[PDB]
Amino acid sequence: QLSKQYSSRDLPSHTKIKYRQTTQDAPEEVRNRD
Amino acid sequence: PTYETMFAPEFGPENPFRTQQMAAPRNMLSGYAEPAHINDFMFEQQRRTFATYGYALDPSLDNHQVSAKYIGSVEEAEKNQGLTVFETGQKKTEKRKKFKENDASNIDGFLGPWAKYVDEKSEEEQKELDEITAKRQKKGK
Amino acid sequence: MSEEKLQEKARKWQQLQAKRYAEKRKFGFVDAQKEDMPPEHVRKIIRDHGDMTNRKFRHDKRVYLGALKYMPHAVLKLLENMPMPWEQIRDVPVLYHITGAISFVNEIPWVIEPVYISQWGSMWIMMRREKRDRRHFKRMRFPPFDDEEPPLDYADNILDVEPLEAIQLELDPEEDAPVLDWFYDHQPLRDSRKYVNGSTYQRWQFTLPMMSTLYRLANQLLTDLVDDNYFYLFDLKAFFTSKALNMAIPGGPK
Amino acid sequence: DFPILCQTCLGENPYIRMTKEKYGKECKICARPFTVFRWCPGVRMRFKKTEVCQTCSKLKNVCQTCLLDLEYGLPIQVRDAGLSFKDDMPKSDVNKEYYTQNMEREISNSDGTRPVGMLGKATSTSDMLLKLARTTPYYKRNRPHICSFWVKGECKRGEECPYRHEKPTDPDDPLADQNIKDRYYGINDPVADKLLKRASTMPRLDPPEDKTITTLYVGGLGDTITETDLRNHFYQFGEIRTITVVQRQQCAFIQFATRQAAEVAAEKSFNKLIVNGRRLNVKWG
Amino acid sequence: PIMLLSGHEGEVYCCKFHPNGSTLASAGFDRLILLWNVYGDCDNYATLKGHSGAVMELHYNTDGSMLFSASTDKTVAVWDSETGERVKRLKGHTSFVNSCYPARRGPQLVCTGSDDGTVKLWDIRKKAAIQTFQNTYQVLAVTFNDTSDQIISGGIDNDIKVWDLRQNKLTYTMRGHADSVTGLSLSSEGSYLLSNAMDNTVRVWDVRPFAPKERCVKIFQGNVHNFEKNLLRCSWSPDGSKIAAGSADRFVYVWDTTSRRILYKLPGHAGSINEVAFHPDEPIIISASSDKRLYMGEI
Amino acid sequence: MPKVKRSRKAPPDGWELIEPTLDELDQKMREAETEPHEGKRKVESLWPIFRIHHQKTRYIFDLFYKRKAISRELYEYCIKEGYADKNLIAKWKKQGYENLCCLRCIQTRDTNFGTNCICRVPKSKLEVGRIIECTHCGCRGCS
Amino acid sequence: NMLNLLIHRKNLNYLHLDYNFNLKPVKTLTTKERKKSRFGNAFHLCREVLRLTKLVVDSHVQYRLGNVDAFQLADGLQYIFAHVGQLTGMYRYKYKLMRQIRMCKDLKHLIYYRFNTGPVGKGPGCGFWAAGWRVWLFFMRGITPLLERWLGNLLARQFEGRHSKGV
Amino acid sequence: GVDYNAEIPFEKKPALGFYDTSEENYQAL
Amino acid sequence: VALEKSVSQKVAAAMPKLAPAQYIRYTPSQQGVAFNSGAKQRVI
Ligand SMILES: O=P(O)(O)O[C@H]1[C@H](OP(=O)(O)O)[C@@H](OP(=O)(O)O)[C@H](OP(=O)(O)O)[C@@H](OP(=O)(O)O)[C@H]1OP(=O)(O)O
Ligand SMILES: [Zn+2]
Ligand SMILES: [Zn+2]
Ligand SMILES: [Zn+2]
Ligand SMILES: [Zn+2]
Ligand SMILES: [Zn+2]
Ligand SMILES: [Zn+2]
Repeated sequence: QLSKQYSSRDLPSHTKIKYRQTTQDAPEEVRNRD
Repeated sequence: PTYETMFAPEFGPENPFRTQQMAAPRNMLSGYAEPAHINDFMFEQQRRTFATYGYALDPSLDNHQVSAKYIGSVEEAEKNQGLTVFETGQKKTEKRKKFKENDASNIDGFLGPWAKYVDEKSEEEQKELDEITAKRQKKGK
Repeated sequence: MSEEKLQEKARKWQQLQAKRYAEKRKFGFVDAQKEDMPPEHVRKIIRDHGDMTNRKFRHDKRVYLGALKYMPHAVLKLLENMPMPWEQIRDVPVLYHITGAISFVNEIPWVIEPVYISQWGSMWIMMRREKRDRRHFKRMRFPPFDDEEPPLDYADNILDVEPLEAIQLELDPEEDAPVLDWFYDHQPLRDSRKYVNGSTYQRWQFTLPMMSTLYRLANQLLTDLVDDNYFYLFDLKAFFTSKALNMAIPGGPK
Repeated sequence: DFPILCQTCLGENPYIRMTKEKYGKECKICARPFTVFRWCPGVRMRFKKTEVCQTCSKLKNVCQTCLLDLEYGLPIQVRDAGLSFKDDMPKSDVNKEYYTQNMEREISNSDGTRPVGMLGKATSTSDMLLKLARTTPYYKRNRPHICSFWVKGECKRGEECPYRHEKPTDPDDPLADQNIKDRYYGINDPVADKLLKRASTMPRLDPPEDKTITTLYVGGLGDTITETDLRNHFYQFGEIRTITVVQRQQCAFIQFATRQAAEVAAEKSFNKLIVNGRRLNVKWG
Repeated sequence: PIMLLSGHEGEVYCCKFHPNGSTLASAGFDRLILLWNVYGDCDNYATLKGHSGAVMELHYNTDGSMLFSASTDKTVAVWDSETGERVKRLKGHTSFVNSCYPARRGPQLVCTGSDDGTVKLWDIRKKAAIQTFQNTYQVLAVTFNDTSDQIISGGIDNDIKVWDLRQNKLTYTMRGHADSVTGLSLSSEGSYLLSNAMDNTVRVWDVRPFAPKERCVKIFQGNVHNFEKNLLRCSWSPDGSKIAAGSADRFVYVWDTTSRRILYKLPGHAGSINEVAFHPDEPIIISASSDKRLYMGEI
Repeated sequence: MPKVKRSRKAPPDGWELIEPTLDELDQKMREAETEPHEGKRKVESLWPIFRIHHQKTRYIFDLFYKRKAISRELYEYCIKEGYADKNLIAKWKKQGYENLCCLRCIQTRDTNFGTNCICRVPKSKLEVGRIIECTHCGCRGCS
Repeated sequence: NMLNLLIHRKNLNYLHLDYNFNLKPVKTLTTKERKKSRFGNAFHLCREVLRLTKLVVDSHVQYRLGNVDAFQLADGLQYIFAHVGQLTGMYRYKYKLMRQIRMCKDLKHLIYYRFNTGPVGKGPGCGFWAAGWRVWLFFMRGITPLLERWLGNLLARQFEGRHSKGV
Repeated sequence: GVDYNAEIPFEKKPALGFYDTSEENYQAL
Repeated sequence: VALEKSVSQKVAAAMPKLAPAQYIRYTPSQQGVAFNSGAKQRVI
């Protein structure tokens, strides 16, 4: 029983996930670090 | 998984515990139901065949575990030799005529495929129904 | 088994195979197109339902109401297809829900750029001349009808009546001949495998004579600057700079 | 997906085209939206469509459109008069909503094929209702409704009219009124009451003409049968006293230790037992 | 493992195993012929395109370089198994080509049957029919003996017919089906020919220079045909010890060629089964059905 | 008074002789739009339109293709002025379709199950003499 | 028809919608009636957009009736698009619209200046809408999805119910 | 309104446990 | 994968077409040889 109501807030935004990069500080570096 | 292993009959006694209905294999209360992938065209052939004449070859899987049999009223089936709706009937009978003018030059005149069967334009009953209606009315009172 | 029975069997088999493997029933068949209908059909539906206040109608009242959601969509498609002032009557393609609830105008107004410009250049001229010449140019009154006056059945008044002359212009038979035969038609060269792509009405290709005629028609709406030097610090780059530095160039934007 | 149905609704054709809407209608009982199914049962038929959601069928064990039991084809009031009223279910408003909710979770956790608690009870049967249960499909039930122009005398569709042209039912008959909710809960159901009146007349159980008499006056024996048929039928009951046999009128008298056993053998027997493929009819004295 | 294959959008009518047991070929109502890896992850590579009708029957030549495809568009195509390029179109029959076989051993030959009632012998190098045998009833299934001298044809007359290439006569008639024959196949030895028929009878017939003269060598049962009237095909195991035939009751039936006991009745299919094939080296069965899925049963 | 012809050109040479019947059919069409919706049910409220349309297009189709009494000029003028129907005439040239009602009746999508309405099905197949009226069109047995 | 059905659907029998889409009340309202009868911006926005189109279409209709003239019609159209803020009231409900209004005012200055250059005076008759017409279409391109979402919700509340929860 | 005085608002029939509740019924007032 | 399926259904709201014809084979539970025309099954 799911309503057809909506809201402004809900709509798509930032659908992409910013994965950390290598110089940002990817987990790979972290594991190796002392 | 061999025939010996898969199809070996379940052993020994059957418990009357289950009602004729309870004894049947099931998926959904009222019976057992599952997917099939039947060629659509053949479905149409069988459905019309049955609807029109009353005899259509039955679909079953495990009726005997082998099948030799038609599933219709069958009066037509023996007589009509499984005439398919799509396949031409061996014989033709009893056409009924509907008056037509197709030129379209005429106005009002013209009937197209809008042609009202010439043939088709109880008093005894005409009374019972009325009585019933009256009764109903009274009941509303 | 008898010859008669075999023949019979064969016959039925033939018909069965012919139908089961018929081309139309061919795997990825996609069949037909939504062929368009007589225009009177939609006309009558709406006229029947004109106020869905009839006791009979009932269930449309819920359905009609539901559409409201796409009404603004419909409006936008209506408005963008207005007819232009040189056309008397423009016909448009329409999708109307089989119920009469909503009509959408299913069309995009594509135009051939240099033709379009020319034609409104023509209208510039005409309108200016008309304003000059009429003693008193009476203008319409808004709303053109009373609130209590219901909307007109097109078919009852409009359909019958003439269209009354459009704006047009008197193109010279001689000089403007290339352009002249189709200049004021709706989508000028839609049926010509020489000039346009086709009924999708993309990609026009003309002769140089056509181009020169159109150019000359368009002159009132056109810039006379052939170089790019006029716009030195009046271009976009300057405006960007100006914005960023919080400056204005004397007659440019703040 | 796929409804729950009577064999009588579904149709007399084995080939059937059946359409489906996701949330078509509210169920007229628990009042929720539910998948709805239409189909054409037959040539002159009416396009039936499911009337109640699948859950409240599993709850009272019934067809979706008919609301007649799966096995017996009997209105619910009947088969409850036949076993167990104490199933119940709240009629009242927000309870109904609540109890339906919970029972919907309980059902969700079942093997799926079983009408919840009732089935624990549902096995033990045959008291009467088997004998009043209907045997064959009843197609008169799917006929199209009575044309209501014609029943005022006017109908102007002529022969085309898909409705049915004939005399309706006199609103006098109490069997007319027939609410849905009512038929569901087993309240004052006229049909069910009629079937109850029919149940009573079954010549059967009162017996007891005389005290202690275990004498069984058995009519319709036949000269194929032996006694050993009798004994190997009747040793289930107890300690026989004796059996008298007469083959000239083909009547067999029997005698048991207690009258209780004789009543039993009546009950179990009456208009039910047949052996040697030949009906074995019983009477007192 | 079982392994389930999927991809065909329409009914699968036939499937075969490459002679070397490295790949499968399958086709049906879609009109695509799919190739599959038998091992690895059972991947699908090339799709053969170019049939306008449905593919009724596939075969490999004995070398596994050429794949033959009878289609309902009256054309029998010859395919290159390596590249997937089409080689030749045998345009000839006036109606649907119901089935085709390629002669093993001898110089390249192909036999076909169709709804026009004829059986044609093709030399793939001529682009024209070599011989024509007008029957009179539509022809459904056709196979060569190992000597490439005889043509064996199964139709709707309940009578398997044997044709002599040199005499061009009806040499043999086999009686023993009560109804239409939908699928024929020779033993790897040349010794025995396997038949399916509407009458729900699977019959083995022995073809030899010296014949008993009533060659109803064995009869098997289990296999059901129904209102779908699908063509049904049967296959011999690589060693001639097992017999498989598809049915319309969703079960793959495998019998013991001697004792005639049902070794396997296999489920998993939702609809009717159209062809069953044996892997040429190992006890693996490919079952093709109208439910558009294949199984790789291992015995 | 007329259709208020769009083209502004003069009609082709053959016009004068096919004028009247088009005039009269269109008059019939106007009558059909007007007549109102009493016990007419609803799906029966639209029928006369389809019927008349079929009539008009059948007329011009006959004149051009059968009697051969019209030049392609005038024929296509009657098409592009909306007297006759392009698509429908394009059906009636087909093998099977020669008596068709509508382009609805052969639209597949418009049925629940994607099949052409019984409107089409030849009489021999129904085999009952049972009486039929297409709820779209108002046909009884096109074919 | 849509808007009347909405009004009736809620049993607001004391409101009256006329044909140029002015929503009026029949009588002086009671407190309770006033509460119930308010429409939100969704309904009013829709109403005002419809009003704009009715102005446009009516203008064409009078041209077809032979009451007007081509040149007069053109001038009317230009008037309409330049004067939306004083014919409609759209802004009331969305104030952002002022952005279109200003554009139309500017373009009317611009065009009118060039057009009325020589002999031609300050008189009423300049047709040359194309510009103003563009502007409303851009507006509509964006506002459409908004109204779909807002009217969608309005309908959904009307039919599904205000989701009652303090959510 | 009748969710109270007609029909037991919401009913939980007690769960049944290793003993016989069949027989039990209770007296009127 | 399971979550993604679920999410797409939820997301169906945000983004307002089905064309499958699917056959099923049914065994009843009433049977009796006079209940259908006389088939242990039906197809729908
Ligand atoms: O000369 P017109 O054709 O009649 O144009 C007038 C006029 O333009 P000019 O005065 O520049 O000639 C108005 O200018 P002002 O009276 O306001 O100085 C202008 O007003 P805006 O400055 O607001 O444009 C007015 O429009 P309106 O009457 O709405 O103010 C507009 O005529 P229209 O009304 O025909 O635009
Ligand atoms: Zn319910
Ligand atoms: Zn039912
Ligand atoms: Zn009637
Ligand atoms: Zn029609
Ligand atoms: Zn039709
Ligand atoms: Zn028709």
